[PDB]
Amino acid sequence: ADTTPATGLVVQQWEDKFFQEYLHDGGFKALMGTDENAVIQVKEDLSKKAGD
Amino acid sequence: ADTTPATGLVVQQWEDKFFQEYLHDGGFKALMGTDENAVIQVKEDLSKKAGD
Repeated sequence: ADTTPATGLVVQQWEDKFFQEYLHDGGFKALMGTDENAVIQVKEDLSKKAGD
Repeated sequence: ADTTPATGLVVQQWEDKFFQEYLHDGGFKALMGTDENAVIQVKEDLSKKAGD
């Protein structure tokens, strides 16, 4: 006859890498700016001063 | 009154070249890759480890 490995001795391998879901970022980052006519206004004044 | 070669003395020639049947591969080889954005993902971990 022919020698075969036991059913419980069949090795399964696992990968250390993983996939990530695809997420749409909206594209708003292109509209952010500190200029007066920016579609989205960025006010970073509270990063140096105090207040909520 | 006309000289003709014998029936067994008529030479036939053979060619060592042969035609090959045309087959369409489907273009799947170009889409194969190992990067994240590859349409077909190639895994080669089992080539070095043990497992089915």
